[PDB]
Amino acid sequence: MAQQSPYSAAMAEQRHQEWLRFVDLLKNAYQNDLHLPLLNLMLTPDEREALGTRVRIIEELLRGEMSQRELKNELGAGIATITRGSNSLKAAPVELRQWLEEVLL
Amino acid sequence: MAQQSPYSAAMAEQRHQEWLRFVDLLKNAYQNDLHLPLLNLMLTPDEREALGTRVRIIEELLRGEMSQRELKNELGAGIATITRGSNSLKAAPVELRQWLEEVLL
Ligand SMILES: N[C@@H](Cc1c[nH]c2ccccc12)C(=O)O
Ligand SMILES: N[C@@H](Cc1c[nH]c2ccccc12)C(=O)O
Repeated sequence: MAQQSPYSAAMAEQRHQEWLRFVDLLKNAYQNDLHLPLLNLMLTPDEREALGTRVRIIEELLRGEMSQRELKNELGAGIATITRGSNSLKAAPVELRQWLEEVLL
Repeated sequence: MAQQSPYSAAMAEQRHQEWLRFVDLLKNAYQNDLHLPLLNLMLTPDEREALGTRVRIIEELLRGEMSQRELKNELGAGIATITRGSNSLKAAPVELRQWLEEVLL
């Protein structure tokens, strides 16, 4: 039920091997301190700049998404911590509660 | 005499640091076996295929340029080796040369 032509299946295998040979070539380049000249040969100046900005875009997305979780958690905890104090205050004995009211001036 | 605006000089430094941060990020990704997913995040499918084909293009250029040097060298050596044999044959003594002609039947 695969339903794929031998031509398309051979091209997909070709692109897969060509991609795997590049990442392996780049890996050995880092191990030989040749990554910088290889990237200058493999990439255009506009593609190198695009990659540099995309890292910053990922950084701003992660920082933006994490900062929205922190305000979501701090606002929720600020409400959850009030309810914990309310329940604990209801459970306190009268001798403590009435003494707190006398220090409630 | 540099004659460059502070705006352009700051942007060139920004692109340089962004590019250096990417290659450093990719280096640590190879050391952490995270290169394959990082490249899938940083590159589009069309850009990954372009890089895979460019490696093959470099391979065919190097193989093509080297094969042209080998035929250039083999044709030149084939001429240089005939002249060496001609000179060495002129320098040979008569007793050898005349004996070679008697085995020249
Ligand atoms: N004894 C309280 C302590 C506490 C938690 N959150 C609070 C907020 C206000 C006052 C007290 C608390 C408790 O177990 O939950
Ligand atoms: N004695 C010859 C050997 C040699 C080199 N090339 C040759 C070609 C043909 C015959 C002999 C040779 C030399 O020193 O050069």
